[PDB]
Amino acid sequence: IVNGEEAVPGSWPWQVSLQDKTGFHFCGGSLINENWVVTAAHCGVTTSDVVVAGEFDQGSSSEKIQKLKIAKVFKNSKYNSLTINNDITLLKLSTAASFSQTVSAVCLPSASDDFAAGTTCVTTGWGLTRY
Amino acid sequence: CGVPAIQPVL
Amino acid sequence: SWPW
Amino acid sequence: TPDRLQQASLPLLSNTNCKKYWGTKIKDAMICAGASGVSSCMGDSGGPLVCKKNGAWTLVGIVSWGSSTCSTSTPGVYARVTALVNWVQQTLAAN
Repeated sequence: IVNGEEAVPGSWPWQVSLQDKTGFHFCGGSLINENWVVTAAHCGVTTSDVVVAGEFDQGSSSEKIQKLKIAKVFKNSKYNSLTINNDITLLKLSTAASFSQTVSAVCLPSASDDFAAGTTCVTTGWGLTRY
Repeated sequence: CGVPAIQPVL
Repeated sequence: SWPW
Repeated sequence: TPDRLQQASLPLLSNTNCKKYWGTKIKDAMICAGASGVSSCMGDSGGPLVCKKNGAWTLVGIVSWGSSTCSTSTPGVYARVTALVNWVQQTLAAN
């Protein structure tokens, strides 16, 4: 995020980091229950990648994080990589997340819910802060 | 869902 | 554009 | 890249207005947000765009794509969760 600010630690408890086996953060995701993470299809997750829950500072060794293995990758069959449309994948975890003060689920909308133009929302992540 | 135990500060 |  | 988790508030756009920036690249399963002085950027992909509804944070978008320079005056594009939630629920029910 360019021109954002640091979050309060633990205040976005559904936010996960997707890391490869070298420990490199490559994408975010959101917990929707103890066993499932929603992310983007174009992130190209495999079952060798790891879901990290409960993290704030990726440079700290002292946080009580959960490193969760992925059982199966469900890429939406309507995903179109040429247009990046329908850009969603579900990850089923091999090991359930343990919910706590710092790890819990985001709500999903109904299909008919309305979010109007001009509404102020929030996005979070560990993406670049400057290009 | 959707209600953090630690409240975000925006 | 670029994937984010 | 940052070590510490970042946040930003930003407004939702209509797809019709987002098309002034991105043209025919904007499809019905996308939602635009931003152009407000902040931007999602590389490494944010897959994470949440959440809006508060009836007191609870609800997943409205999934960070998808946008400007190759993360310009803060151009909207970011997110996967539109309302268009996708029926597939989420079908997948959870079957697995």
